[PDB]
Amino acid sequence: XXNXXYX
Amino acid sequence: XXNXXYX
Ligand SMILES: *[C@@H]1O[C@H](CO)[C@@H](O)[C@H](O)[C@H]1O[C@@H]1O[C@@H](C)[C@H](O)[C@@H](O)[C@H]1O
Ligand SMILES: *[C@@H]1O[C@H](CO)[C@@H](O)[C@H](O)[C@H]1O[C@@H]1O[C@@H](C)[C@H](O)[C@@H](O)[C@H]1O
Ligand SMILES: *[C@H]1C[C@](C)(N)[C@@H](O)[C@H](C)O1
Ligand SMILES: *[C@H]1C[C@](C)(N)[C@@H](O)[C@H](C)O1
Repeated sequence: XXNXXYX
Repeated sequence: XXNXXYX
């Protein structure tokens, strides 16, 4: 909820 | 590249 990724 | 972030 306000960070990025991709997981 | 090919990863994401944000730093
Ligand atoms: C992710 O955030 C970046 C930087 O602000 C933005 O340029 C991208 O368009 C954004 O990606 C989209 O939204 C995310 C949630 C989806 O997983 C991705 O596939 C893309 O639609
Ligand atoms: C990824 O994030 C950068 C940096 O902020 C932004 O300038 C790019 O436009 C962003 O890439 C897009 O969104 C991702 C999720 C897609 O895989 C990529 O093809 C591109 O559309
Ligand atoms: C985001 C990019 C990635 C780490 N290369 C991919 O494996 C993941 C599913 O999406
Ligand atoms: C990506 C999002 C973030 C972690 N909130 C921000 O601090 C960074 C500069 O960009």
